[PDB]
Amino acid sequence: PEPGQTPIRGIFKSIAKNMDISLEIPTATSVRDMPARLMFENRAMVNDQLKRTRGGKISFTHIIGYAMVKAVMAHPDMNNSYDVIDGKPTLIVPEHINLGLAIDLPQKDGSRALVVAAIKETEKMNFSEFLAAYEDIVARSRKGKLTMDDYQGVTVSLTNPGGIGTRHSVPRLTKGQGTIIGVGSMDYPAEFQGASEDRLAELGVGKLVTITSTYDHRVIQGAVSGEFLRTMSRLLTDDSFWDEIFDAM
Amino acid sequence: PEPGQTPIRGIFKSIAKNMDISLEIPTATSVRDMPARLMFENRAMVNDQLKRTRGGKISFTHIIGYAMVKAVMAHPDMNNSYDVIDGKPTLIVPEHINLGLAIDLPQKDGSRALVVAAIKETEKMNFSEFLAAYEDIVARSRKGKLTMDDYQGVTVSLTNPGGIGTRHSVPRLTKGQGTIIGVGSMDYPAEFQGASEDRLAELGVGKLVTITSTYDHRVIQGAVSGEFLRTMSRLLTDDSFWDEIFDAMNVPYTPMRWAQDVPNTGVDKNTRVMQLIEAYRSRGHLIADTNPLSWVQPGMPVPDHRDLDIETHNLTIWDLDRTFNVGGFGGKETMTLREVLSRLRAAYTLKVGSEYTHILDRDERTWLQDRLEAGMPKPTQAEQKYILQKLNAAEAFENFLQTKYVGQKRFSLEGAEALIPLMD
Ligand SMILES: CC(C)(COP(=O)(O)OP(=O)(O)OC[C@H]1O[C@@H](n2cnc3c(N)ncnc32)[C@H](O)[C@@H]1OP(=O)(O)O)[C@@H](O)C(=O)NCCC(=O)NCCSC(=O)CCC(=O)O
Ligand SMILES: CC(C)(COP(=O)(O)OP(=O)(O)OC[C@H]1O[C@@H](n2cnc3c(N)ncnc32)[C@H](O)[C@@H]1OP(=O)(O)O)[C@@H](O)C(=O)NCCC(=O)NCCSC(=O)CCC(=O)O
Repeated sequence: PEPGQTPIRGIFKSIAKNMDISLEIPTATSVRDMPARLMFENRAMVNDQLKRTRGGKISFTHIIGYAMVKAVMAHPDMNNSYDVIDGKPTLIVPEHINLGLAIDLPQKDGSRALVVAAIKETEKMNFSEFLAAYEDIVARSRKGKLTMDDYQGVTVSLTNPGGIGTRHSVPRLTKGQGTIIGVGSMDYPAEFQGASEDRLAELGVGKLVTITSTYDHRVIQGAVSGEFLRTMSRLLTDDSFWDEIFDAM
Repeated sequence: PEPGQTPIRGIFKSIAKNMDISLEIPTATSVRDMPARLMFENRAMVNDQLKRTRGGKISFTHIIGYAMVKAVMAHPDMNNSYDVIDGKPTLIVPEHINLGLAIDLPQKDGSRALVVAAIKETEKMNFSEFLAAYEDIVARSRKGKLTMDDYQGVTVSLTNPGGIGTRHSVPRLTKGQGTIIGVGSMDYPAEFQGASEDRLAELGVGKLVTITSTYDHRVIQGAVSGEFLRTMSRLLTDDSFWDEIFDAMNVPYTPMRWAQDVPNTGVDKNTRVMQLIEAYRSRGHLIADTNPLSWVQPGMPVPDHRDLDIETHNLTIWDLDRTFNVGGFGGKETMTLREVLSRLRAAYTLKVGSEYTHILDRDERTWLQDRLEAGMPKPTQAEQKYILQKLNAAEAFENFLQTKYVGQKRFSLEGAEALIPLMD
């Protein structure tokens, strides 16, 4: 690359500014690893049904995203944020659960940028509605028909560095939000990446997913964040949770 | 310890100040666990070559350090830093990749301090150059002859808390840098630390290393950091990466190849092992270190010697520690594949290459086989000195004629002086 000093401008300047503002948020992180076997099996069944129907195709982020929404409803404290109004610390309780998706956008110029588009009012959706709303945001982001309203009102964020193969991450929390959830790689642990399928199948080793919760510690306690991740882990292996998805699809 | 309040001064004061400055950097961390089996195997081979050469000894930090440099070249964004020039946010793109090593220095006073010494211009080095530059910095740091220039110009840092046994860490990023890479413990997971080697070998559990990337989020995106770690993971198990290192360190054997364990189905592995033994006894000479020159004649057809690779016999690295019946090979009924390979290589691929399996008489073949596999007996010092005298006489005679009769044909033996001790 060509050395030298180039001023930061455009979307990148706004990103840099927001990261500087985020320094004023005291954050803590909870990390939990969850079995992913049942997620692999049941997603395959759903995709098989969609194939015969000639519909679409769900991803792991759809399932985890929906499970996350359910877990926030079970633990509403995770949706709260902090602010200083009139010079007093205030606990903001949002009216809806607006799920922010971290969407990586490799631009045609060459550089890549990350944006957080909101899926609004997720607390009043089923899986079918959630999937439609999810795909709408993603579809528009690629073609680049996102309005300013799409970027506003985010109450909780979801990021998926696990696609690249990152085991887990400790992301930054943006101002005006309570927590951000990171989804790690859904793969065998590194110590099993050389083992044969026969030996793994014999022993009964399953794939895992690591989920992180980075939250504002001024308004969210560590126990609440822990219980939130526990709920998510339970949902992903719950009969009722998967029955709901199967009925919807 | 003695209670009280003591002002911080010296190097410790500068460290404390720098850590306070680092609070203004919004950092995020990516964590990735990588298989370390191939790193253990191939490092052993390199160190074995250095032992015979009587050279040095490479470490895991050398390999990971070099792989990290390669990964930064593949992802240059990781080398960029942030600064405010004239009151405007600026993206600084450095001209070189200066790798900072976190060196722990237990001082003679009693206290220990950490310093970050720079290896400069790593983007224009091979492994040999990198290793030399690495060792130079480390050597000088211990004796304490580091100049001020060594501490300046760091663009990216590498820290290794894994030596102590820390699984992974979330370190702090210093101002003027884009990212810092942390290397965790290269060991079995805690859940396997009580398991027997037999059960681990049977299942095919490998050691892992956890690498972290802590980066300035203002200039480096999470996707870039993720892809950086992915590249590092690929390099550490890449054939090309290890071929480059082997060539630099002059290792004659083919590196062990990353491959999945194979089931003991069809042809038994005991069969395969004894086929490997016959392969080496028959064709081991094809890869023997018999040529004094590193020379291959262009236009001479290179024979195929795939029969000497364990892959050809449907064996893998995961079979190395498994025991097989070798039917009296090496005067033992049972042996590990590792030991079988060691004995075969020692007998057939070192300085003596033998062709005897073509001999039809079994007593002849056995006589030769027993002596070749027993190996050369260690000569006495008197015998060694006698060999030197003969070598000296051979060379000195040739050199004397060259001096006294420069323009006279003699057909010198120079380059083949070992003929004289051979005939003797
Ligand atoms: C909009 C989304 C979220 C949509 O993604 P989706 O998962 O729905 O689809 P996709 O990525 O196209 O999926 C492609 C394939 O990857 C698989 N896949 C997806 N997530 C996975 C995971 N965690 N583990 C394993 N496999 C995964 C899918 O099943 C699919 O497999 P099949 O082909 O079999 O279907 C996309 O843009 C995305 O993935 N963005 C990544 C977010 C990102 O870049 N974040 C920056 C990190 S910022 C951060 O965390 C800071 C800290 C740090 O990490 O450093
Ligand atoms: C200059 C270096 C880096 C050179 O180290 P090298 O690895 O080249 O050699 P060495 O340490 O002498 O190696 C001794 C033995 O340990 C092994 N070894 C080295 N690193 C290893 C690892 N990650 N896992 C397992 N084994 C390891 C070597 O193979 C070798 O085994 P053999 O004998 O079989 O060859 C040295 O000073 C060092 O190791 N420093 C430690 C770095 C440090 O203190 N960082 C501060 C953490 S600050 C930080 O991270 C903040 C966050 C936090 O951790 O809390």
